[PDB]
Amino acid sequence: KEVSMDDHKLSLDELHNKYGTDLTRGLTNARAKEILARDGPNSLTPPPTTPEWIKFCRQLFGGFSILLWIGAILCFLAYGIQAATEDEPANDNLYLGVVLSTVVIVTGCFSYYQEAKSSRIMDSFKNMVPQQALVIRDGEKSTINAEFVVAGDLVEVKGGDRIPADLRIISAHGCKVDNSSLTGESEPQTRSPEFSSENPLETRNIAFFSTNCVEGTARGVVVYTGDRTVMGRIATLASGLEVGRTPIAIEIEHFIHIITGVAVFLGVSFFILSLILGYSWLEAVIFLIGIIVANVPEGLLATVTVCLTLTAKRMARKNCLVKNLEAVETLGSTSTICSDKTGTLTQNRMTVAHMWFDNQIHEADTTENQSGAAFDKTSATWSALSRIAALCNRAVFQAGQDNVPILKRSVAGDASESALLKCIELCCGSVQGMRDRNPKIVEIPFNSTNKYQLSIHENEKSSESRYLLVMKGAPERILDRCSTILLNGAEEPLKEDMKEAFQNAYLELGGLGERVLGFCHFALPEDKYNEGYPFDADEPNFPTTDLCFVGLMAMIDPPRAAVPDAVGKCRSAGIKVIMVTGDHPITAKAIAKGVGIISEGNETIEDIAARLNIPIGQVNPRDAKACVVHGSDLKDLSTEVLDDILHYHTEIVFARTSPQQKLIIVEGCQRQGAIVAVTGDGVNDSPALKKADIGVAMGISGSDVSKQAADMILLDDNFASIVTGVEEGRLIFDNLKKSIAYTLTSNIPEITPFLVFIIGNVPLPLGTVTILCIDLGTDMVPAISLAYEQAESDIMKRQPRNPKTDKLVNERLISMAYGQIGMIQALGGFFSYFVILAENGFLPMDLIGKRVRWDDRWISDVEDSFGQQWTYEQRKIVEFTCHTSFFISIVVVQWADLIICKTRRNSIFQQGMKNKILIFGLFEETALAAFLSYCPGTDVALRMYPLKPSWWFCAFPYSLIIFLYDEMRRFIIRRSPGGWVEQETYY
Amino acid sequence: GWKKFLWDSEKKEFLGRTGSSWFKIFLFYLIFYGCLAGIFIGTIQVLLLTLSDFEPKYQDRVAPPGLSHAPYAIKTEISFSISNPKSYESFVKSMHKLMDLYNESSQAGNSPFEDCSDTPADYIKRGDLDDSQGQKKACRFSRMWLKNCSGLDDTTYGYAEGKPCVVAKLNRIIGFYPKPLKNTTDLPEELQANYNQYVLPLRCAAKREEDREKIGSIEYFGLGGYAGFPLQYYPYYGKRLQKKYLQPLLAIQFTNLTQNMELRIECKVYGENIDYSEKDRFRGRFEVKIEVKS
Amino acid sequence: EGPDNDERFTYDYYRLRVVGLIVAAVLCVIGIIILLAGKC
Ligand SMILES: *[C@@H]1O[C@H](CO[C@@H]2O[C@@H](C)[C@@H](O)[C@@H](O)[C@@H]2O)[C@@H](O[C@@H]2O[C@H](CO)[C@@H](O[C@@H]3O[C@H](CO[C@H]4O[C@H](CO)[C@@H](O)[C@H](O)[C@@H]4O)[C@@H](O)[C@H](O[C@H]4O[C@H](CO)[C@@H](O)[C@H](O)[C@@H]4O)[C@@H]3O)[C@H](O)[C@H]2NC(C)=O)[C@H](O)[C@H]1NC(C)=O
Ligand SMILES: *[C@@H]1O[C@H](CO[C@@H]2O[C@@H](C)[C@@H](O)[C@@H](O)[C@@H]2O)[C@@H](O[C@@H]2O[C@H](CO)[C@@H](O[C@@H]3O[C@H](CO)[C@@H](O)[C@H](O[C@H]4O[C@H](CO)[C@@H](O)[C@H](O)[C@@H]4O)[C@@H]3O)[C@H](O)[C@H]2NC(C)=O)[C@H](O)[C@H]1NC(C)=O
Ligand SMILES: CCCCCCCC/C=C\CCCCCCCC(=O)OC[C@H](COP(=O)(O)OCC[N+](C)(C)C)OC(=O)CCCCCCC/C=C\CCCCCCCC
Ligand SMILES: CCCCCCCC/C=C\CCCCCCCC(=O)OC[C@H](COP(=O)(O)OCC[N+](C)(C)C)OC(=O)CCCCCCC/C=C\CCCCCCCC
Ligand SMILES: CCCCCCCC/C=C\CCCCCCCC(=O)OC[C@H](COP(=O)(O)OCC[N+](C)(C)C)OC(=O)CCCCCCC/C=C\CCCCCCCC
Ligand SMILES: CCCCCCCC/C=C\CCCCCCCC(=O)OC[C@H](COP(=O)(O)OCC[N+](C)(C)C)OC(=O)CCCCCCC/C=C\CCCCCCCC
Ligand SMILES: CCCCCCCC/C=C\CCCCCCCC(=O)OC[C@H](COP(=O)(O)OCC[N+](C)(C)C)OC(=O)CCCCCCC/C=C\CCCCCCCC
Ligand SMILES: CCCCCCCC/C=C\CCCCCCCC(=O)OC[C@H](COP(=O)(O)OCC[N+](C)(C)C)OC(=O)CCCCCCC/C=C\CCCCCCCC
Ligand SMILES: CCCCCCCC/C=C\CCCCCCCC(=O)OC[C@H](COP(=O)(O)OCC[N+](C)(C)C)OC(=O)CCCCCCC/C=C\CCCCCCCC
Ligand SMILES: *[C@@H]1O[C@H](CO)[C@@H](O[C@@H]2O[C@H](CO)[C@@H](O)[C@H](O)[C@H]2NC(C)=O)[C@H](O)[C@H]1NC(C)=O
Ligand SMILES: CC(C)CCC[C@@H](C)[C@H]1CC[C@H]2[C@@H]3CC=C4C[C@@H](O)CC[C@]4(C)[C@H]3CC[C@]12C
Ligand SMILES: CC(C)CCC[C@@H](C)[C@H]1CC[C@H]2[C@@H]3CC=C4C[C@@H](O)CC[C@]4(C)[C@H]3CC[C@]12C
Ligand SMILES: CC(C)CCC[C@@H](C)[C@H]1CC[C@H]2[C@@H]3CC=C4C[C@@H](O)CC[C@]4(C)[C@H]3CC[C@]12C
Ligand SMILES: [Mg+2]
Ligand SMILES: [Mg+2]
Repeated sequence: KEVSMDDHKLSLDELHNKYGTDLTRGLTNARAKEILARDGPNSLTPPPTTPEWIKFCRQLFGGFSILLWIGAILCFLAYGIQAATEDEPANDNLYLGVVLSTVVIVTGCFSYYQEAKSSRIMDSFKNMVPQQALVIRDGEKSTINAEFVVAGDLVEVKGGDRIPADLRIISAHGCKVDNSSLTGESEPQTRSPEFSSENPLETRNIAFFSTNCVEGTARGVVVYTGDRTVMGRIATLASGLEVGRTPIAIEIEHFIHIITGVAVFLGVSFFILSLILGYSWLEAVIFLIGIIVANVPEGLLATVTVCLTLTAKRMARKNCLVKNLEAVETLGSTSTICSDKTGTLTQNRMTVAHMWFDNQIHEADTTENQSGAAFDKTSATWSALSRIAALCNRAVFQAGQDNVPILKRSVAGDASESALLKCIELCCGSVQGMRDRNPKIVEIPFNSTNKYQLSIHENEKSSESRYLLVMKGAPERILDRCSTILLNGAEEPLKEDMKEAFQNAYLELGGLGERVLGFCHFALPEDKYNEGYPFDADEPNFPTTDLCFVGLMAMIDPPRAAVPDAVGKCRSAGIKVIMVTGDHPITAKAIAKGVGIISEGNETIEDIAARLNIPIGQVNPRDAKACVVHGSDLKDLSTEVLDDILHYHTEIVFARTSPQQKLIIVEGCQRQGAIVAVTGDGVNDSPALKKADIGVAMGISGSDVSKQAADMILLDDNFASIVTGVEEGRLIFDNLKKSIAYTLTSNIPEITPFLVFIIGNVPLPLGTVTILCIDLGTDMVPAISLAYEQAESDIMKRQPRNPKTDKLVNERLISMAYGQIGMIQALGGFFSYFVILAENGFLPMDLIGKRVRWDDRWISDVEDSFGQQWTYEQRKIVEFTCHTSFFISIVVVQWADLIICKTRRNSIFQQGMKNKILIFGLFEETALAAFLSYCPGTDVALRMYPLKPSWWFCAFPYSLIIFLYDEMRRFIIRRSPGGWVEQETYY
Repeated sequence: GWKKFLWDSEKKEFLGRTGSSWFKIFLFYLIFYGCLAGIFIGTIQVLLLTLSDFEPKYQDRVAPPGLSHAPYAIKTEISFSISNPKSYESFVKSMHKLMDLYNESSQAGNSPFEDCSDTPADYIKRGDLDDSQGQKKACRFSRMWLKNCSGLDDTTYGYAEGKPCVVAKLNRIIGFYPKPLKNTTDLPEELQANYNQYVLPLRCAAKREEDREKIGSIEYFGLGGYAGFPLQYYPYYGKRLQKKYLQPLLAIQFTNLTQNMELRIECKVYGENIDYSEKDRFRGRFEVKIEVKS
Repeated sequence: EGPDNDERFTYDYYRLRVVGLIVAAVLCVIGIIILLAGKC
């Protein structure tokens, strides 16, 4: 309200003088470039951005890195205390602190890398398909990028277009704009060039930025561009989006919490145990750090952000642009698809196939030849038919088309009108001359209320009444509109027999799956209408009825190539497809039968009545699996009736349904408990698009209002792309589960040594430095490798998941990770431990109870099984050679676990080793383990000692055993559907 | 939930499943954890086979040998009051525990303790490390050899009047032959006098140059009166082939010890296959903190 | 087994470290090759 000063008071001359733009022509391109350079692009200054250093820093002091920081600090302080006391102390605490801090550094840089990757990929979706504007320059109308709009440019907007910048309305015809974002009221306000009010918020001749034109058309001049606009000031500072998370991310978070609580309880308890058992204050925190790190899966949040970002790039590659990240998750759950007939299933390239005049069915349209037509071009009725086809037609050909044939050229207008033009030019002659001879006095375009087209033409010839009215439309309606028919030049009144034959022709052509259009004309009497007589368009003066029906014209429109396979995949997938179209039930029923919506064998109530020769009312409604609901019937139906059709029928097709009724259909589909996706191109579709679970907007033809209203955008406007996208959506869940299943398996081998240490009273088999190396040091990359995975043959062959019953982390997951696979990686590490001690002189029987004496720095006399006497460091060295062995036995078993995890239904032989990131992980971990074991200095710094060669092999039988076991369990699942194995083991 | 997920009576479910499910899961886990246990036991049995009963396969982690001592001092400090008797009890109980194994009653008969040279001698090889000639025979080591620290005369061993003893001992290693330094011009100062080739010398000193003066007369007791270990008690054949085997011992009396002051005394053995470590402060040498506060 | 049985207490850790490093290097190379194979 405060910042308001406008040009609305200026007249056309004043506006022209100030802006300096040709009102009719618009500014020239050269001036446009100069203005663009001076003023700058038509865009809003972007917000600043977090610095690179602050984020990185958030990583250093985020996640659970805080615990490691406290541990490192404690180690440093402990070393400092040791400095005061006796001289020449052990730099053990000093190097321990140096190890923890490094872990935090590596984790911070890695997580930072992954987060940046995802943010940059999200930004790429901003300049793929931009937001445009229709401007007028040098007299020509052109489409240009929105940023290219300059002040003073003549912009034109129509119904459904977004307002590129604040404009001054020069001319308009029934333009209605919605200022809901500006004022708040959703009521559309009219816009006219007349100066209605002094204030900007009320003036009829000012269009504001960010608004959209609901209906009509208008032309204006850019008064403000970029940030200068009224809405721009509020949108820049006031409308900033906040950060948002998903439900996949929150299920994972909840789970992170439960595991964290159990882990912290176990830690603190072990801490008190160590103190009761005589350990050092520093070693107590050390044990706590090891237990917490070994139990809390810190990588899950990163693995989910990465999985969603990578999958999104795969979609954008396959024609599925998701406006939001939530849609990527919702697509996998799609249960029902409400798709349209024209634009999505078909191509919208009509061609004139057949005609019906002279009470006969005539073939036409020679295949790009001079053969003409199957019938006599001389026919008298044919002359009137082509006359109305050319005169009533709105479309015209563009320039530069004279070089090629008519089947190949371009046109401007509707698909049907274009088909009619191509037909008349091939068989009749030239439309330019025909339209010229019969001047069109007034014309009425296709209107929903009228449901017909209309054109008044003057006839230059003699013997005519000087008036020729021509109109086309729905054949059923035009036949009701005519009293006579032209046959071979002789006109005859329309009797019931002629109508019966006409209906037969309509049924014959419509059954074919062709769109039939009715055509008619009338020569109004000269006595009633003189030459001078003006016909009023606003108030119809001329007679609408008692016309002369010439004949019918039908066109063909093949479906897309990929569409049949797509419906087949949906049927195999368990997804329901509904066709909502404006056409006639015969054509709908047909197209649907051909594409696959109505498979063979299924019949509707009318079909069964027809076979049985019984009235449709008598037939049982439950007897038919599929049905074609009429729009009028849909309006008359109640909520229960709608639920009846949606529950009881497998294949539903809504014909003659207005796009507005889509909301009722979507609501009915949701009442059932299904996730629905609806396709929409126009403005009336927006409510349904918002109400539906997944709104799919047409990319090519969809308007800015629809695009804004939807979550997903179909770039090709094809239906198969939707199916391919849902295929990609299910892979996200499969890979996520395979990742959770992997990371969790190492918990049993990392924690069991501590438990055995306390209960068994044996020496510690696995240390904390090694635990950090396992979780934080090497598995970081293998955990991510599970997301790059491909899909399995069965991804489209299973049912849709329901959020109420299915969850990512279920009981069966814990059955496979903890119970079966884990316990095995624990035995493989324990085996390697027993072997190191046995070879060096400590046997297994002798080990139960040596801890009390073992951990006692003061007993330099420890006796082994063979009776030798060991010191403290000598004995400790063998213990450390066990921590390193354990470590390696873990990487070795990890091989079998990571390999088996790849697929859950099929074998790895069927799937294969085609994942490159995964293989890179097996080689890299093995390499890191060998490096940390063999490099010099590791003994003192990391406490890892060299491993002799006969030892590397101790974990091999447990790795082969894990692999063979999982292969057989996969086999039994594939062979016995719904068995005990699948109930218990399938996660 | 709370109540219903515990026990419902329509589906006859307990905790979530019915009777036949809990039974199939329990049976599966029992059989599974049985195959797992049997495999681990087999892979461990082959490991027991692999190794030998008379000799550890790897002997690189224990060489050279350490040097332990009795008493059992925590932090390597021996601090006690000459008045309060309940101050050196933890020490005497240990010293006694160690010497209680050299009792003459234990060493009796021809086996498996044979009488050896009362004066240091050379090595003695009782064959190879086999079971062919049964249990080998070990040399006898008498208590009395240690003169003022034997617990036979003054049970306390010295701690009673400000004169403590420290029984040093060399860590037992299988097949380890001690090799003393030769008489060549390069040898420490100390070692020159009394170069009995057959004796491994042990000599204590002060860690710092200052403490020298505050440390009095280090009086070593041992076999033959020398400050070392006789080579005749080697090598060691291991528990299995030499049960009832006694390792030599060396007593050290720290007479004339300054009162009320912490003294750092470092003892060190010398020899060819003897090497010290800056990390392990018990490899070849040992440190003791003594403070007779009275 | 005689006085000069010093071998019974020696292990060539040097050669072991050398070989373990050669192997680690080889594995690392193989890894990188596979990772970049397709991106060239
Ligand atoms: C190895 O030798 C140890 C010593 O052997 C003695 O000396 C050798 C040279 C031979 O002459 C041998 O025959 C001697 O016995 C041997 O340890 C000794 O075991 C006896 C039997 O238990 C102990 O006698 C008991 O003494 C206590 C009081 O002891 C005080 O002194 C010791 C230090 O010497 C302190 O540690 C104590 O705390 C006390 O301050 C008496 O109260 C006890 O009474 C019992 O006997 C009387 C009859 O005499 C009865 O009326 C009572 O009811 C009791 O039943 C005993 O007299 C002797 O103290 C102990 N010596 C030492 C130094 O501890 C050791 O057992 C041998 N080990 C092996 C494996 O052969
Ligand atoms: C281990 O080594 C020592 C030292 O050996 C000597 O030094 C070595 C590094 C090497 O060069 C050897 O060749 C060299 O001998 C042995 O002990 C030494 O023994 C000699 C001989 O008894 C002593 O020499 C004596 O020195 C006396 C004064 O210090 C002198 O009065 C003595 O007179 C004797 O000899 C003369 C002839 O020269 C004779 O006329 C006299 O009547 C009398 O017999 C004699 O010269 C050394 O002092 C000794 N060294 C030390 C440090 O005490 C030692 O015996 C040897 N041990 C074994 C087991 O082999
Ligand atoms: C992916 C994440 C998973 C795992 C992450 C683990 C994070 C850990 C991070 C840092 C740990 C640093 C450890 C520092 C290394 C040793 C430094 C040191 O404190 O050494 C001290 C020793 C001195 O010992 P001393 O005198 O007591 O010995 C006496 C020997 N006596 C007596 C027997 C003769 O120094 C020496 O021995 C000299 C030997 C020097 C060693 C050179 C090795 C270089 C070390 C690291 C570089 C490797 C990076 C990898 C690059 C890959 C490229 C593709
Ligand atoms: C004197 C006192 C003596 C006491 C003695 C007690 C001895 C106890 C013996 C064994 C304990 C067994 C523990 C296993 C618990 C399994 C819980 C589970 O299965 O819950 C799954 C749930 C929901 O799953 P769902 O959707 O399929 O439900 C389907 C429900 N329907 C189908 C019925 C409708 O999921 C969730 O709650 C969310 C995920 C929760 C994840 C929990 C994982 C545990 C994490 C750390 C603990 C690790 C310690 C390992 C060391 C153990 C010591 C050896
Ligand atoms: C908390 C979750 C833990 C998960 C896994 C933990 C792994 C723990 C495994 C072992 C730790 C226990 C310590 C073993 C030491 C016991 C020693 C022993 O047992 O000495 C008995 C025999 C030795 O005979 P000898 O030849 O010396 O006698 C010669 C007789 N003459 C010559 C006179 C004829 O040793 C034998 O026979 C073989 C005994 C070797 C080890 C057997 C241990 C028990 C058997 C399987 C354990 C795995 C259960 C898996 C359960 C999965 C679900 C948890
Ligand atoms: C002494 C006893 C030791 C026991 C230890 C146990 C260790 C673990 C045990 C087993 C794990 C290894 C199993 C390897 C599996 C090979 C399977 C295979 O070969 O399936 C042939 C495939 C199929 O082909 P297709 O065209 O019909 O597929 C059509 C796919 N559709 C239909 C989607 C188009 O062919 C392909 O995948 C294309 C060619 C891929 C070749 C992969 C070779 C690399 C394999 C492993 C890498 C090594 C990692 C370890 C690193 C440590 C080294 C130091
Ligand atoms: C004595 C100890 C050492 C023994 C070593 C043996 C090495 C064997 C070497 C290669 C194995 C043979 C290659 C297998 C190729 C199979 C090709 C194929 O057509 O497979 C398809 C089948 C799955 O068909 P489906 O489920 O669709 O049928 C559905 C039927 N309906 C429709 C009725 C449900 O696949 C399956 O049977 C896969 C099931 C195979 C499970 C056995 C795993 C073998 C163990 C290790 C392999 C070696 C790899 C590691 C090497 C380490 C070297 C040191
Ligand atoms: C060091 C590590 C070593 C690890 C070695 C592990 C070896 C142990 C492997 C398997 C042993 C477990 C066998 C358990 C058998 C009793 C289970 C049972 O009671 O099951 C009952 C069901 C029959 O009921 P239903 O479904 O008809 O009733 C329908 C029920 N209503 C009404 C709810 C729909 O049974 C069925 O379905 C049949 C399913 C039977 C399960 C087959 C699983 C085989 C898996 C692995 C064997 C391969 C070992 C290869 C090792 C090579 C080593 C070198
Ligand atoms: C993109 C991929 C690029 C890959 C290109 C690779 C190019 C090839 C480069 C190296 C290949 C192998 C080099 C072999 C030399 C290793 C040095 C070595 O054998 O040293 C051993 C001795 C340690 O002494 P000791 O055993 O007597 O101790 C006593 C042991 N006790 C305590 C058990 C008794 O060294 C010492 O004394 C002095 C040590 C001096 C410093 C050695 C440096 C070692 C650290 C890093 C170099 C290795 C990098 C490998 C890169 C792998 C990528 C992950
Ligand atoms: C034991 O140490 C004492 C000193 O604590 C020595 O005796 C001292 O000798 C000096 C002369 O050098 C006299 O001035 C002191 O009065 C003496 N003090 C005592 C308490 O006697 C003694 O010589 C040393 N004895 C041995 C064998 O080392
Ligand atoms: C160290 C030893 C004694 C511990 C043995 C623990 C065993 C008995 C524990 C470890 C994991 C546990 C299983 C974990 C998950 C499930 C799934 C649930 O729906 C039924 C119980 C069941 C199948 C548990 C049964 C008991 C189980 C197998
Ligand atoms: C495939 C699976 C089920 C086979 C498991 C076989 C189990 C039962 C076998 C494998 C190795 C066997 C052990 C091998 C050696 C010995 C030593 C002997 O003095 C007593 C029996 C004992 C301890 C055996 C008991 C049974 C045992 C553990
Ligand atoms: C794909 C699968 C089957 C490959 C398995 C490769 C295994 C066998 C490789 C990976 C790393 C290798 C080890 C790497 C380093 C050393 C140290 C050297 O001084 C002796 C060989 C030894 C111990 C290698 C033995 C073989 C080994 C364990
Ligand atoms: Mg929405
Ligand atoms: Mg882990």
